[PDB]
Amino acid sequence: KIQINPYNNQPFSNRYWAIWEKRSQLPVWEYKEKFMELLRNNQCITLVGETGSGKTTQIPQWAVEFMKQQQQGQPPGQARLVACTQPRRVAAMSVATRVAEEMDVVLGQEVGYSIRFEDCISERTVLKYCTDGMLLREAMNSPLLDKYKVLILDEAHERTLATDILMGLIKEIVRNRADIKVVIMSATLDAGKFQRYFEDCPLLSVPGRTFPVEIFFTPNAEKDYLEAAIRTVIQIHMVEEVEGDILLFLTGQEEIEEACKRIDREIQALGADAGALSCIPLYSTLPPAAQQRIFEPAPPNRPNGAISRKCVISTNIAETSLTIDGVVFVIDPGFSKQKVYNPRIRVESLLVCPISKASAMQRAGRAGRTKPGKCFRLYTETAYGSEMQDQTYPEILRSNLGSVVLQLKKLGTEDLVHFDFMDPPAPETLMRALELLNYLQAINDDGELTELGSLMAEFPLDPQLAKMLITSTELNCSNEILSITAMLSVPQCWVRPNEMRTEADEAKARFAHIDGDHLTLLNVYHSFKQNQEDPQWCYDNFINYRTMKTADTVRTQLSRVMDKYNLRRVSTDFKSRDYYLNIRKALVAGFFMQVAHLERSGHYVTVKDNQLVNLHPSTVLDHKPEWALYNEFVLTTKNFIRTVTDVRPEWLLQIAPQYYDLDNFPDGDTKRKLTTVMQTLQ
Amino acid sequence: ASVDEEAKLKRYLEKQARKEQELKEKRKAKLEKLTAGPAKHMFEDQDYLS
Amino acid sequence: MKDFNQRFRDLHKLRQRARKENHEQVVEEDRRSKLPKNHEA
Amino acid sequence: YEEAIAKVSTVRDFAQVYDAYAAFEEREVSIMMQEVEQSGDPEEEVDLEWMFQRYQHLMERKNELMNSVLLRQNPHNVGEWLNRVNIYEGNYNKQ
Repeated sequence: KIQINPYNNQPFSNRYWAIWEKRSQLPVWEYKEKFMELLRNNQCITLVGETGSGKTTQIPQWAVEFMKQQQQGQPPGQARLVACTQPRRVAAMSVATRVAEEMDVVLGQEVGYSIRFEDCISERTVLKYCTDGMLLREAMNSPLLDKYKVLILDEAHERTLATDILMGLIKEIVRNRADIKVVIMSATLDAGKFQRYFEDCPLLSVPGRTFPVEIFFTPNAEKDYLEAAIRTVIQIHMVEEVEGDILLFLTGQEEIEEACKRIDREIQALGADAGALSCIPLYSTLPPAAQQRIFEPAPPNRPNGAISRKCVISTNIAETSLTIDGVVFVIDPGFSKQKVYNPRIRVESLLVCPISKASAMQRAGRAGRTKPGKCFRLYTETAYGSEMQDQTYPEILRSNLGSVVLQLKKLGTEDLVHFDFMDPPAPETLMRALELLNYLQAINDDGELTELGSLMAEFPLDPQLAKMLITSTELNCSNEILSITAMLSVPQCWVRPNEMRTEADEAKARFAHIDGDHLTLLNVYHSFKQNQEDPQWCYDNFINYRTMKTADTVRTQLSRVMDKYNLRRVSTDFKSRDYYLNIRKALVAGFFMQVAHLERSGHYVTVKDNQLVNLHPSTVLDHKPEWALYNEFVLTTKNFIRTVTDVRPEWLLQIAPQYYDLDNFPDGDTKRKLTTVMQTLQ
Repeated sequence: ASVDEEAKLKRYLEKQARKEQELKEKRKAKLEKLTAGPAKHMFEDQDYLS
Repeated sequence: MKDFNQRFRDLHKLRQRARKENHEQVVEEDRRSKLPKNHEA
Repeated sequence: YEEAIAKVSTVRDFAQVYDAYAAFEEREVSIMMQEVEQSGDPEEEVDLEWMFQRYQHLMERKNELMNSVLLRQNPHNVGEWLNRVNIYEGNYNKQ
């Protein structure tokens, strides 16, 4: 029966009916009439539903009709939108493409998405997908989110810094703009903390997994998990008669590249009887071609009936948003690396830490997408209940708040110490944040955003970097500095397959500038530009082609940003004595707090906090510079300062006058060196 | 003494048990350590660098 | 005449190349000075 | 500079002398180029290009000179005499 599409006046196309049948069978569908009533009755809703419950695709579409019905019989009023946020760029796209099909309209027209570096809207857009940061990016110009009627903060469980900020402001919005609906969705079953936070808003629970999963435990507690994991993989390969791939969760590349090798050894021992096992590493910095393996199908198996299998060994990248098809065996050792930023010593850590009562589920939930499946945890069930905490900390309780305080100040939060965070940041961290901003001239001593500060918020950057870049425009080096900004705002472009480490390091040496990693990246960026951006040249020189193409994009965006505020892009003459001098000075302008000096003991100690550090062995330095500017204080096996740079102490006193003011300093070696320099300059 | 000799014999046997994978690995560990040869030096002559 | 300008840019590049390669031999030499001849037996 | 490189006895010292020397050669080429870009005198362009020959010559000398310095620290180092032969790969007689 001919229904007309209300959006384009078309008959609904022949494709839609078939899709319609399948989507009617999604679990959320029965709730359709029930949801609308709640939305009509309340301003805030909390919604919960397991993976595969169809929330993300059906709920925003049902929001759209509810907008339309509210326009029916009113005049056609000012164009308002329904927003759906999505924590990751890849998800914001993959939803929209499906949802532009379901509503039988052309993507970007009535149904769109708005992610970084690509806007797919039109003036007929009603339903806008965006990453979380973009809905944070819009508010900073329009605090009441003025274009929006129904918001939808999806995947709330991920608790990302974009999302935690939003929620608080959006509850603030729920005051004031007293017409805007909010529908907070979470995919995890979470203990209704969302329900409290938003004034006891109604909680809607929707079930909906695809298949059931079997959970398993070791009865005793194995003492060497990698030996256990490797041993577990072999055991499964040999005993399980069901076809399927094994997805093993490890901590990182030092292990996922070991585990591949050692598992290859034992399958080479098991010889002709056992089926072929193919071991595929998978971590977030593998180049595109190495990632693409995961789509590869299994062998046709050996003739004797021995099942051949693919074994994907992966960090938490396989837990969320990456959907590995064909998995029917998940091995979960129960660890992940967790950043935790220790605001007392500015040591940002990367230790192996136990997963949470949620994360355990999500790892197991990979099985049960295509057929029933089994999850093997290498820990004991009593271990599960009593050591793993119930959910993993939000991002906000874990990271440096420099980027966030500046965003909140631009949004016109003055009252940060009462800001309504769902899980508030530590007092000690915020005191680093304000202290970070106060040196940087972002905020005056009475805490208002200064003129320089308001410009610093406009850049998609961290506060230190923005101070560098702005200051680079008065040193006549902004074109060179713009690139050293772009490369440091993307995940690091060095590739090092451990099967090829020596050859890859040789490529790194050829790029290496003498004065440290910051000029080494500018050399890397220029070399990529000279070679017409040819993917091959990225490969043989062990540079991720994703990072550079992302990086060059970031640079173009920052140029556009500079132009809108009349920061002239300039260069010093390459012929000039000042060219590599003006680059290093600009760095020092903005990472002036994060500077080390070489004490007589042969170790570095970081300026003022006396924290003992070593050059991170990836540095292309071949010397210990006496004063070292560094971008990231890392805990792994030791404190390591990464991305290390030689600076000259005269720059420190001239360029960054506030912090290196001698009279404040803790009395020690750092002060002794600095004092002599100031007397010399005078 | 019967308790102690039973334990000591067992621990003698358990060390002797699979005395090859450790030895072959420890031989392997030593071999690859020597062949890796030159580690990077990263000298410290800061007054030359000045 | 830009031909000289284009030639100059390659030469400064190449001077920078030798700047690093010289520095590579310095750090190499420093290790060798720390070792002396007992290493070879 | 030429005498120093002929008599310097360490790589550590040589890397200062040659690096300073290449820097010195650069400014002379620079200033003279910037003059020719305003003078236009073809005799000055002749000597400018004559000067570019001499600057380019110093880069080729670098690998020869670096190895010669090493063959003054310990000219028993037969590994570096093989490098000397590889530097003169363009001249069978010098090999």
